Amino acid sequence: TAIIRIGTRGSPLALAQAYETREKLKKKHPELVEDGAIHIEIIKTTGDKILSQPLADIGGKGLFTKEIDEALINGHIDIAVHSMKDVPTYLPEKTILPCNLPREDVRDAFICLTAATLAELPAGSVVGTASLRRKSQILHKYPALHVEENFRGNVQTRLSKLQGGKVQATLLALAGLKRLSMTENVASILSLDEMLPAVAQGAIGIACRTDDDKMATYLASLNHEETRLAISCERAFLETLDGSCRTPIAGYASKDEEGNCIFRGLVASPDGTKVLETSRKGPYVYEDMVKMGKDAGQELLS
Ligand SMILES: *Cc1[nH]c(/C=C2\NC(=O)C(CCC(=O)O)=C2CC(=O)O)c(CCC(=O)O)c1CC(=O)O
Repeated sequence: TAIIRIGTRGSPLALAQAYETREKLKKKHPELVEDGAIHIEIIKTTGDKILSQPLADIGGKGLFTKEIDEALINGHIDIAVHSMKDVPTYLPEKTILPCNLPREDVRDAFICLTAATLAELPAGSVVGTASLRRKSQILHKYPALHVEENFRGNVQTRLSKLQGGKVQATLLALAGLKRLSMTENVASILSLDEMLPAVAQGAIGIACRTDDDKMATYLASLNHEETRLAISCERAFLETLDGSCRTPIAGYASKDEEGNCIFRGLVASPDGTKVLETSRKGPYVYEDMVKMGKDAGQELLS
């Protein structure tokens, strides 16, 4: 019998995230060091199945989370580890998400065998990405490139497609390559001025049941409030815009050297021809940050 059953997707990256969580828990609570104390429960989700078409062409909520949320709500697992960018803006009834691990680098990596940067790609070169956020920002700056949207799969599947010449280049979160120790695949890193990240990129979230005080106490030892606050700001922005992984929206909150919250958000047309950016600054305090993301979102709306 385990003290903690951790639910996760079964890709190498999702297991990397679950093992980071295990390592951090063991350091604060040494009873979890024993093999037996922690059980990792690999759960298949619908997003693991529907891989043959672009993400913006797949309906429904919670493609990468629903089966894990159901395992948590019903007591099959005790905590659930997610990539925060894949968590719906509405949390499942009966669960809370009180913990984010320290955020990784939020920037996108450019992955290419022949060119160092987007600008070095020949006209007509094909960039694979199923993200409208990434497609819109690429085509805004590089209208002569072609984006292949039917570009899907786990990190290593996308790297395999690139090696097999299915596209000329792709983009991946630098966070995931770091967590997989596969950063030698990076050709260059895109700056925040070239590519604003998906809401909550680089953050791992951990959920538990609302009524589970034991788990909430373990998670309180892992939570990094500076990260959780930034993600709550970006998610307020996303929620206002009714955004998801299928919408061309980006947003990034962080704490500056004076201790304020600096937020930058954008919405773009999928063809890249129009982009609206907003930026806000304010205290690094939950209610102010959530209101800031909401206000920013309302101003991208009106
Ligand atoms: C929010 C968002 N999510 C995706 C795609 C994925 N989410 C995942 O959990 C995974 C699996 C990663 C793994 O190795 O475990 C994927 C990849 C998949 O095709 O299923 C995306 C699209 C990213 C893209 O195609 O560039 C987004 C949108 C975004 O803007 O990040």
